[PDB]
Amino acid sequence: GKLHVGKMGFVVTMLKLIQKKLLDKTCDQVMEFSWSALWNITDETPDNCEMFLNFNGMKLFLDCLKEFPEKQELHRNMLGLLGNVAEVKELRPQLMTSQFISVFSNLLESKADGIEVSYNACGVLSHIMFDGPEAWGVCEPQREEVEERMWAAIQSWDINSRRNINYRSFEPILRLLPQGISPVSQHWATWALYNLVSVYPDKYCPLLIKEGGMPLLRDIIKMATARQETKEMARKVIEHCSNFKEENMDTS
Amino acid sequence: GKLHVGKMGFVVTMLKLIQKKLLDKTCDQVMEFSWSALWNITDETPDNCEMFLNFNGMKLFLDCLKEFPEKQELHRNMLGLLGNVAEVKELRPQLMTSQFISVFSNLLESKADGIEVSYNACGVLSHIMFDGPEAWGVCEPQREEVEERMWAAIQSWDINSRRNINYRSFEPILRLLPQGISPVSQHWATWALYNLVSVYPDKYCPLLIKEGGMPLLRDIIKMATARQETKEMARKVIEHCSNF
Repeated sequence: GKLHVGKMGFVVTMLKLIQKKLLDKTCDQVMEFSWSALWNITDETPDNCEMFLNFNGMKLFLDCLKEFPEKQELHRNMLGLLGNVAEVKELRPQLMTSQFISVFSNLLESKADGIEVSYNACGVLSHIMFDGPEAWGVCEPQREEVEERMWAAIQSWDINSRRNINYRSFEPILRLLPQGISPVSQHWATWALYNLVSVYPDKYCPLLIKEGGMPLLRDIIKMATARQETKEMARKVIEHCSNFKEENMDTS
Repeated sequence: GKLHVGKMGFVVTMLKLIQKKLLDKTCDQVMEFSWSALWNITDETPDNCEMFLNFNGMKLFLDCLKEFPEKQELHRNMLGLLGNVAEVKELRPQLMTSQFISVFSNLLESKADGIEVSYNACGVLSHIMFDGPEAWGVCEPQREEVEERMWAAIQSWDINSRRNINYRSFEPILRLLPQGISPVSQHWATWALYNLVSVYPDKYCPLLIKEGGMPLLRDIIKMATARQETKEMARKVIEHCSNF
């Protein structure tokens, strides 16, 4: 038995809690916790991304962003959630509106939670840019303007930054490496790998190696469309992982 | 990507919210909604029932009961959740302690939310009684004393009570009909069906008919261990149904 008809779903339940805290104009631990739960259960889980978008999660995100402009952990959690949505190629058309693109581009300059909001926003836009110039449609602002802002953001992040993010797999990022359609997307992805193997080598060097990252990084150095700063980062990641493989190998 | 390494589950995330509200000493809309969510997602989902028990659900239940003695909707939601746990035979041993049995038995006299708390407690005990007397172990109160309070609670409910509960299927209640181990469990189940077809026939008459309840109620009319008032109610259920 239960109180009412129907079966409640995890995503929609968290969104109902969000709705209530927004009405109360209170971004407390319940608010931030619910968005973190959404971020967590959309990790590698496209069906939960659909449920978020289909129960009007985008309006809840925009309204929360407007009402709580200085709640830094909230912004991180929301943009991490949207990073998971943006990984799903068939859901990206719903992100291609002037309203949404303008917000993601603005957040590239955010200083909230260190670099996490600018990074997560830059990831959302990296998957979008991956789709190519003709995917922009009638979106404003100019694709070039957003692309220039993405470069600026990435180069501004301390490569040794401590992080509030976890990856179980690098495959969504690795898919951004073997292409010349969007070098800025390739650059964000290489930076993301370089930061994580630099600061957390024991956590992420094995992941990157196991998932085939080494030949993908070598292919970056070979392609004529990759920028020199990207090639240089790629060489450093390769160097770090090869040392790590030697240091961690059981040669007995 | 995500903040932490682990994977968050629905049941455990609701219990975390409940634990925070207990610390805050606040039983507000979110506290009650979280328990309603648990009640909802444990409906015929024994995996979610086990997850509730494995992550300290029974302690959080007791803590909430003691901290918020007049929150009637909270008590209803908590006991409905426990009613779903009690439907899972493998899990019922965890409810067989003097601490829990005494709570369920005391709650038979609760007047919280009309009859819902007393009804949900009686349902918990009905599935427990169904397992028979050797499953009681040596818990106190005595099995027979709890039985008498169950009979008295069912008798005290108005048959035309409007209800704050919903059933998608009657199968766990129907399983209490064809047995002689616990006539009081059979009596609770028949009352449950009688109230619902009396008050909400358009919803529950077709459900009861579809799931084969009519032969089961005819079986009760002719069953040697069924008490006389159980057979009477069964006849009336068949009446409301064959008229529908």
